[PDB]
Amino acid sequence: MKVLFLSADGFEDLELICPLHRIKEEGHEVYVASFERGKITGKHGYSVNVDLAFEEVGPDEFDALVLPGGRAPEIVRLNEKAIEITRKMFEAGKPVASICHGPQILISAGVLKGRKGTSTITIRDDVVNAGAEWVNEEVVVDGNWVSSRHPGDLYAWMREFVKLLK
Amino acid sequence: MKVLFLSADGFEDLELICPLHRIKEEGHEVYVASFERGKITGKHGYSVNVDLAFEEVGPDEFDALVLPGGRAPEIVRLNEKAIEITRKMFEAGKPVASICHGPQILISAGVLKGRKGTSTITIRDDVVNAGAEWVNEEVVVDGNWVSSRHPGDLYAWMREFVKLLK
Repeated sequence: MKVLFLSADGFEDLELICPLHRIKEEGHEVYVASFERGKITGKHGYSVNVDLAFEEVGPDEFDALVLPGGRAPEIVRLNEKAIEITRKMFEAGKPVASICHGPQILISAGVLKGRKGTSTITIRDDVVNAGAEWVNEEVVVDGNWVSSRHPGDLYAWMREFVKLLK
Repeated sequence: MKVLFLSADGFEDLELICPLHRIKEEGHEVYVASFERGKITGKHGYSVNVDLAFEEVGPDEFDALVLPGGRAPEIVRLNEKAIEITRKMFEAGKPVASICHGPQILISAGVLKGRKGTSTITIRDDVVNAGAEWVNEEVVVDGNWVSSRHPGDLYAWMREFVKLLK
């Protein structure tokens, strides 16, 4: 499968890099999109190459979407193209994984009404206001949406997400 | 299986943390041992709990061994108990995974004569002097010893290693 990550500077380093490797291990292709090509740098100083700018991405091209946390979602969520990619993939029933602040992008895409999931507890109220049910669990699987809270949950997040990939 | 990590302050964060989650994902128990119980902190500022002090560890109680890199192996290799644990597990043919500077622990255990593997290139000459054949590959499998070089190799390192925990 072709697996798309949306991110920017200030990502939570582990939430992007450990899944990047986990999904490569399976033999899938992984792409990182952001505002421009180049590299981006996490909260903790790791850097990651960016394959694509948002504007080059066609939603039909990719099979699955990963939304890592950190401070990156706060600025990604303002980008109209990033939102659209997310809306289109989410509503088409493609596997979407989120962790930590990642659901801020889902909130802005307007796709959470009637859905169930989790996030970092510091944005629980925002998730609920977007129309979702929020629960405090290490991983939640609501159809195509696999959600976790924080870096301690990584093993469970990836366990359930990798099942959806074919 | 019970899988044992030996580390200390100044570990390369990804090299300890991404495998810890990968291996939990599979349903194995994972234990981190260091000089004392508490927390250790990596080069990039992530913290991990230490479950056991070296002195609590019985070699025979664990099924497999992971040796992450960073600056931790330079101090771990001085601990007689860590070296004893390493030697016994490695000589019993239990799966041992090293990356980066990890093999400094193997050097000091005295187990590398006639073996074959890789490391960070900056300690190639020390691995060779310890009696091993050094090669430059993303992952090398020499019997029970699975070795890689740096964080770019992680996906390949874990792919081959998790095979041995079957």
